Amino acid sequence: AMAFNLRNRNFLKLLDFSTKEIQFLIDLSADLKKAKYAGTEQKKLLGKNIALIFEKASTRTRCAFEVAAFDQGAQVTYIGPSGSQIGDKESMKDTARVLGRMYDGIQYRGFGQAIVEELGAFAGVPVWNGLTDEFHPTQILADFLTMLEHSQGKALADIQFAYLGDARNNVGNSLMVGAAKMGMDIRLVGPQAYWPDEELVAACQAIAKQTGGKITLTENVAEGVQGCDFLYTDVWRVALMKPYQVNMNVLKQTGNPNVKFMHCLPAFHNDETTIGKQVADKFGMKGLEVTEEVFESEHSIVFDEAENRMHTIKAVMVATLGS
Amino acid sequence: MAFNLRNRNFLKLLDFSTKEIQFLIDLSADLKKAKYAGTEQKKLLGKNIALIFEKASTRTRCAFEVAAFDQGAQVTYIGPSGSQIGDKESMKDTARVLGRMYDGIQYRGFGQAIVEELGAFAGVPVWNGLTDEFHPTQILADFLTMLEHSQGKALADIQFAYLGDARNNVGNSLMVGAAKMGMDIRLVGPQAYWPDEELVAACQAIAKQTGGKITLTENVAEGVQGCDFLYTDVWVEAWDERVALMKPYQVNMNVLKQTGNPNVKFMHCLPAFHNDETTIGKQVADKFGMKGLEVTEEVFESEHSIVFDEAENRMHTIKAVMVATLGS
Amino acid sequence: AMAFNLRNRNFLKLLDFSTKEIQFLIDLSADLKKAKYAGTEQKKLLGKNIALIFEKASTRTRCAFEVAAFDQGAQVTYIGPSGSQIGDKESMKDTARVLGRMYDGIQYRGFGQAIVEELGAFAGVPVWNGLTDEFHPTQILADFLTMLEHSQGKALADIQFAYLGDARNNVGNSLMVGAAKMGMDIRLVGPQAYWPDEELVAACQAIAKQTGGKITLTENVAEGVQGCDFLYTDVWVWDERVALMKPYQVNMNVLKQTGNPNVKFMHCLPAFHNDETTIGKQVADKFGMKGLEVTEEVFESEHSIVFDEAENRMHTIKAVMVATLGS
Ligand SMILES: [Cl-]
Ligand SMILES: [Cl-]
Ligand SMILES: [Cl-]
Ligand SMILES: [Cl-]
Ligand SMILES: [Cl-]
Repeated sequence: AMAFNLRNRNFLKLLDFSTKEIQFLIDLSADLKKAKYAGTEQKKLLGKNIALIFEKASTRTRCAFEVAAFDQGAQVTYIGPSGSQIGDKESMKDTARVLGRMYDGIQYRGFGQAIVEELGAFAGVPVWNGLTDEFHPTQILADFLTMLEHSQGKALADIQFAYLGDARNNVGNSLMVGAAKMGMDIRLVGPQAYWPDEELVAACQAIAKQTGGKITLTENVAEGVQGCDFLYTDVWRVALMKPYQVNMNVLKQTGNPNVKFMHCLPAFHNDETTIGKQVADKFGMKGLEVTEEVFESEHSIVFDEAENRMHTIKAVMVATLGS
Repeated sequence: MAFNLRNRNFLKLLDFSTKEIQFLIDLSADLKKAKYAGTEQKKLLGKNIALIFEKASTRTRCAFEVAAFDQGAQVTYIGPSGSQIGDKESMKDTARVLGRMYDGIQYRGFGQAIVEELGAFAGVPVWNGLTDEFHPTQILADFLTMLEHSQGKALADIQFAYLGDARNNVGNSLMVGAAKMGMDIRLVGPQAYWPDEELVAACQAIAKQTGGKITLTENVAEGVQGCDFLYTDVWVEAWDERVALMKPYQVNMNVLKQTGNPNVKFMHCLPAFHNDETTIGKQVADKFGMKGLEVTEEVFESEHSIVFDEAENRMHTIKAVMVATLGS
Repeated sequence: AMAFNLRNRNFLKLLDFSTKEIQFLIDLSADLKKAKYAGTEQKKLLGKNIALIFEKASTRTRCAFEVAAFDQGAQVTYIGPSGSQIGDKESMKDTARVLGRMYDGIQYRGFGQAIVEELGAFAGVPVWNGLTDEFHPTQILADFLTMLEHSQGKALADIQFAYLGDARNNVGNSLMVGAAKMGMDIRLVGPQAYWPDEELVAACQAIAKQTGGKITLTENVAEGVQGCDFLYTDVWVWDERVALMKPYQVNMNVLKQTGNPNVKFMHCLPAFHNDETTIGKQVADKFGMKGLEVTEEVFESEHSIVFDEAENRMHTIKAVMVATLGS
């Protein structure tokens, strides 16, 4: 069973999982989502206590862990940012061992991947990465569940998508790893200086060879987006990035009437954010990486994607800790 | 009535009919009794609630948490963050995301327009734990408290005075509530600190229909004469002018005597500056030779004071809001 | 199997309890630990709501309270450090009376013992001290359970232990009070300026005289540790303090000076035992040392019981809550 192989695993990065393991998590996320909506959800974390360590705040990721935990019968302790990071006055080795004695599972959101890998080695319970500098694996699981729901029977391995703008960061990295694992066709469309780290690219190309996937890095929007089922962006220099804004024209360049728009959030798409009025003045634009028109269109699936953060985090905890 | 309230927001008392408000108060009394008898039935089992506090209030937060726990719900407390909603992300976007994950949302914060936006976009019940303009949960607690302490009198038969600075959420809400419930309210304070003139006019129109009365006066003796309840709240180097302006409106034993009512009771939303057991309270009182500000220790700790029953009733009335709107 | 109970009592400091009452909290902690591990735990705080007030942050104490409560069926509101300290905008008497109307029990961690005593006088519900300037009673219950688990049939009154370094603080104070109450032999081993408050020492000597306990204060390590079942230390911090405290480092040589093959090492945590912390490494490096109050070799040895001791924070807080609020 992929189920037996996932028990007691940490969830630190998608590089640590096989194609089939990732597909299992996504399929479990879909089952849990269906069960919650039907009122038939079976609690598999009943009596479990979970610690949520946020060295950097993220309300979106925190809420997704909390609600998943509550729904599954667990209780949570939220430990927010504090000015004294782990490793300042107490080693991560020591912190991990103490937390592991008290809690049944631990989430960690913070800085370097090295820190969460250390937590994962010493806690003695499942550790789950809610974001590090290098990777954002729970986001990409949500993104993949969302693509499946909006791609009308197409499997991941059949899907083409482009990520626009600054790809040299956790969400870029993870999207590229995920695409390679699952056999997808991913284009990273942005200035060459902001493509992902070349060593990660090479590792992903090798994975993609095994899966039938494709990774294209390009400065050319028209060629990057052509034929895409999804277009994805994130916040991101302005003069440099402006050509990569997702507007209706980019949508039209895909040549695909069913193209959908994704964004991990939060997004600068208008004047209503405080930055929005500033920059609509400061560079004469209404919205940055995406326009209000695209964000609020029927092409936009950003809020289904946000909701799926909870279902996919729930699957991670249920697969690894669930009883 | 119960069916009318299902899935509604609780944003301000202006959004509710007389009978709905009476229903929420009666429910609060039932839930209080059930809790004390150990017969409380959980109606929020399995529900998840988000508590957004853009400005911290431990009192309101604890009332919401305890009410939720007692009813079988779970809570996520999201406290002040240095970035107010609308900085990195619009309230429209924040609402739509929270609304996908939670079953109910409390908001405590700044302008009424913000909570109204949250209430428009969330798609689940949104409850106002305080905004600049209104504090509706406090006033439900207050009205329950009055009914418990008025010996069979109905709200429509009650007379009360609010002393001091009325130009704020609690004053606004007390005036709306009184009008909706047909009560006789006196706002007693400097004219500059009466409630907004447009709201007053709106409340006069409501009061005309309900049999209520709204009197605004600078005259303490005339304002408090015949009252069943006297209500105040805090007024405040920067505060000297406000203390001198408000000092005539201090609730002391003499004001109680001016009611002519042996049974008069004293209410305060808290926290209160009634002695020198706070840093700010002692400082400012000392600066004027006072002991206690808006109310005296003698009144606050007397048998006439019901402030702690009133504070407790915060929880029972928040519980009723959540049960009526989200309960099943 | 007791004649008394602690129902509706506060837990403010060990001085407030008799020898038998302390023993009962320790025995209950053990039973609760056993039940959790066996999956037979019965929830005695079902339906109870607890407020956790931290004026000063302690993730370790907070997590212990939260897990204990969850395991027992209770729910919790964590009120962290916030810029409004109690007594700023509102008196403690007023805060206490409001919290006591809403919650079934209240933990307080903060500043002076006087504050928590006032809370405990006015709340009308049980109040538990998670740490004040003067006392750390929950830590010492965990320490005593840990000692009993690792001492091979010996009762507290038969145990001898030494606390090394800076004893003039809550943990030193509580260890001394507890040792006195339970009839133990405690040695406080450190520079004389950092022995516990002289009035408390006198009070503890009077208690010890009634229980068969012994309290020894000494600057001499070899004499202080000789025969000890346990060696305990805590962080002592900085140049003047380090030179002063350095002779009291727990290293393998101090373990050897006990003459006891079964000696165990305890530390309330966190500990500066190596260079895997920013603060620990900077300070140790400027002074040429790998670890401060204890060495890596001791801390990671089979003599070290610090992670059992950390786990036992939870079991013992659970006992305090069950005993005083449990239904
Ligand atoms: Cl995120
Ligand atoms: Cl990843
Ligand atoms: Cl209102
Ligand atoms: Cl309030
Ligand atoms: Cl103590």
